[PDB]
Amino acid sequence: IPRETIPFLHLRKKTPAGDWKYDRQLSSLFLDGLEKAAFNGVTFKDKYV
Amino acid sequence: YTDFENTFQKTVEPVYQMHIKTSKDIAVLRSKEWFQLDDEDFDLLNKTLTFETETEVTFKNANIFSSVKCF
Amino acid sequence: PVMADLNGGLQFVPELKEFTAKLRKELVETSEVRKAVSIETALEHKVV
Repeated sequence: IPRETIPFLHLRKKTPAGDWKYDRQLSSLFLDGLEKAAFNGVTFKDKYV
Repeated sequence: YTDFENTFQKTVEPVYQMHIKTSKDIAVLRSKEWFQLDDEDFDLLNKTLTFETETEVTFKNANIFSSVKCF
Repeated sequence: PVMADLNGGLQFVPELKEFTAKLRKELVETSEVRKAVSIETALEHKVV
C-alpha cells in the first residue's frame, strides 16, 4: 500500500466523534483476506447463509 | 407483681436469612449501627446472610423495656 | 441547502448513550438508597 493513500477497497473505523474514516489496520486486514482468497481460496464450510 | 426492676428476659431469636440482591439492601444494612462487619469492605452483593441473635430485655413496666440489647 | 446544528455540543461527549445511562443510574440509585434508608430509619424510630 502507498503511504498517505486510500485503497480502492478498504475498511472504515468509526472515530470518537462518530464519523467513519479509512483505517490502515482494518483495511490491511481486509486486503490480506482478499489476497488469501485470491491465491489459496476461501472456504465457507459450516457457514449457513 | 410489679417489681419490673428485677425482671429480665433472654430470648434466642429465630435464625433469619437475607438474600442481598441489589446495592439498596447493602446501603440499608450499612445504615444500621448494630450491623457491624469485621471486614468493612466485604462484598455483600449476591450473598446470603444469616443472623442468629440473642435478645436481652430488662423491663421498665409491663409494656416498655427499660433496656434492649440484641447481640 | 443548509444544515443547522443546534445540538449544543452534545456530539463532543464520547459514548453519549452510555454516559446518559450512567447519569440516570447514579441518580436513580441515590434516590432509592436514600428512600430505603429513610423508611428503615423511620421504622426503627417507630418501633423503638
